[PDB]
Amino acid sequence: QQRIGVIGTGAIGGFYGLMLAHAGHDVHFLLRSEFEAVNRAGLSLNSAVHGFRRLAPVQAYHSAQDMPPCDWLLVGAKTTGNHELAPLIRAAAAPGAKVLLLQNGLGVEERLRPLLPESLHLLGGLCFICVHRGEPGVIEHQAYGGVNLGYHSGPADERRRREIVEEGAALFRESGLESTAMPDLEQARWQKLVWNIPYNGLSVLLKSSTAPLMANADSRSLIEAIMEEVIGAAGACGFILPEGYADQLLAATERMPDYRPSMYHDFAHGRPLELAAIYAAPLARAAAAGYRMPRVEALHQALRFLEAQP
Amino acid sequence: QQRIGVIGTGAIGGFYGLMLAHAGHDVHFLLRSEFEAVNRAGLSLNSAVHGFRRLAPVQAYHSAQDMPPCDWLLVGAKTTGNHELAPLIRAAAAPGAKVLLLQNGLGVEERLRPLLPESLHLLGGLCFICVHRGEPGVIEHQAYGGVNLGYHSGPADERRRREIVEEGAALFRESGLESTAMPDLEQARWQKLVWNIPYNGLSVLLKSSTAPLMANADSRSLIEAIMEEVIGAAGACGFILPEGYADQLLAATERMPDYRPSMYHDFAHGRPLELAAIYAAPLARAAAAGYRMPRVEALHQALRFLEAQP
Ligand SMILES: NC(=O)C1=CN([C@@H]2O[C@H](COP(=O)(O)OP(=O)(O)OC[C@H]3O[C@@H](n4cnc5c(N)ncnc54)[C@H](OP(=O)(O)O)[C@@H]3O)[C@@H](O)[C@H]2O)C=CC1
Ligand SMILES: NC(=O)C1=CN([C@@H]2O[C@H](COP(=O)(O)OP(=O)(O)OC[C@H]3O[C@@H](n4cnc5c(N)ncnc54)[C@H](OP(=O)(O)O)[C@@H]3O)[C@@H](O)[C@H]2O)C=CC1
Repeated sequence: QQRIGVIGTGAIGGFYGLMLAHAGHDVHFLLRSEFEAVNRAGLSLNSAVHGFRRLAPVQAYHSAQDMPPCDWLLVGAKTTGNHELAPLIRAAAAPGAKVLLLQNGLGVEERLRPLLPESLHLLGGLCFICVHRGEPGVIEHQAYGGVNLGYHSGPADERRRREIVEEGAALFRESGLESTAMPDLEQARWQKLVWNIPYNGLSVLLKSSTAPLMANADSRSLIEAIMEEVIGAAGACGFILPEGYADQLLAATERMPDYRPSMYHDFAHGRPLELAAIYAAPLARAAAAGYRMPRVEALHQALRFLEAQP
Repeated sequence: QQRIGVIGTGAIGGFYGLMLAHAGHDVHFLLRSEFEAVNRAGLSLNSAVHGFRRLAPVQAYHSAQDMPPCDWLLVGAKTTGNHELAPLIRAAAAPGAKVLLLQNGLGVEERLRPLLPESLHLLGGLCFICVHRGEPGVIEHQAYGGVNLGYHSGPADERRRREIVEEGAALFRESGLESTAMPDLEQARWQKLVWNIPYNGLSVLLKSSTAPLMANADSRSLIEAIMEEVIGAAGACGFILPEGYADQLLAATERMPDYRPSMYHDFAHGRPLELAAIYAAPLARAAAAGYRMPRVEALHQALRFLEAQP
């Protein structure tokens, strides 16, 4: 039994902490705005995959300093707050703890590493899941749920790194989730950008969920074009992605239920968009490699304009 | 004294017909939805350039067949209706009349020519003007007003074509407007696309007038990038545009008052956008020349998506 801490208990943190808790793990949740309702009424899950689940009472905390030392810390905050998140991770971390970022974007682990003791293992958890927060304390899970883990940095040698990635994957596997050990976390993060770059921004820019974006031929063509820019940028930075990856990803999105990306909810609620990790970072990597992404560049500009307007 | 007919009496047709009428010309206005208010109360102009002007009574018509034969026909409809407009132009045209399209876009004259008798002179009038309709019968003119004329097709040889272009320019010059005879109408239309392609679409896509688009650094950079695509496409199709044209156009737009492009009003009022002439036509010309315009292509796709959404 690992002791798990969830740092940022939103849609992602709530889902994975609840799943792990349901599987017999000792899970401790750090909450912010919704601490009162969850501490009181608990956490509940509507899921088309796993059915209804409820955790009550919850081991809930409003301050990381109150949390006991945890062996695995699942970071479910958005990447926008990661700098301010580091002191909270450090406080809840047992010695040699594993820090696992359940976060989208590129360069996420690298930008956090200077704020974590080198004695902590820092891993990335790429989650392929359609989930959002409903009413407070209620998690709305529409599809998928798998987590692909990769190792960024920490005191482990290569052999130990693979063992630790497998330990994390086993945690999620024991809970009834799909989990995969990745050999190359950066490659995996580039792969995931092919979906998140078009769908997250375009859902805000065109105020639309996934199904209308796929059903209209102009947005569908635009999504495919953006995917090829991300695929081309990844290759230019030394990360070749599979043949016909765009067609595959587009097909999976057709099969997907009508879904509002996380960025859609952020703009709806006036929360800052994860532009830095999802757009700014791969655009910077692309320019360093001499590869231009005109549609992605323009999307990022449009989203920045939208965030500045009254 | 030329007899002038205005076919489509909106912001552009109202302005130029009124200006010409104020200068002593015999002007006859074809109106549609606003015929009742203008036939009754007349046409009035608030202008920061020319001050207030009013034409009352107006020679107003709801049917082109009622109009007398006109020597010059000023077409102020949007380009979306040009196919349906041709029988109206033919009816109001005196023998050998001059048809002058006060319309944005590319290939406008070419697409109309098959529907006009070869005995009519078909010219393009590129209007550089900030104008929109206010209340019915009221024209809101914020800045500029100049018209650059070019000859597309008709029974005139080169010498005669230049003479006729100069005759048109003189009409507007006599009315107190800036007017220029252009040697190459297609070149002039490509030039004008450099402004209309970014500003018309982006004002709809980002729901913004010109001043916020210029004041935000991300949209300003995006506008400049789009301009270079249009400039590059024009060159690829054999129409070299001047050095530093983008910087000049951007500077003029800074000097410009806060302006909502015509396309902004169209989307606000549920009217179809002039996508075919402003985006589809130059994109097709570019692809024929082997030159891709990724930002313009994506903007057109986004605007088409927006027009299809409920
Ligand atoms: N298929 C995919 O690609 C998916 C990936 N994601 C990604 O996962 C990450 C999180 O997404 P998501 O769960 O949907 O976002 P949410 O807003 O739903 O949850 C984020 C949680 O982190 C909390 N948080 C931030 N800072 C703190 C802090 N100091 N202390 C306590 N709590 C904090 C927030 O609290 P508070 O509510 O008070 O603000 C919030 O509850 C993102 O990077 C997202 O892109 C998300 C969904 C699907
Ligand atoms: N600086 C620039 O680039 C500028 C250029 N333009 C361009 O000029 C052209 C017209 O623009 P604008 O005046 O602003 O648009 P408006 O909508 O204001 O006016 C168009 C007029 O044409 C009328 N119309 C269309 N079909 C008919 C018909 N069968 N019979 C009678 N009337 C008809 C419309 O009548 P109804 O009202 O009933 O629909 C309308 O009054 C466009 O191509 C536009 O892009 C416009 C402004 C600035």
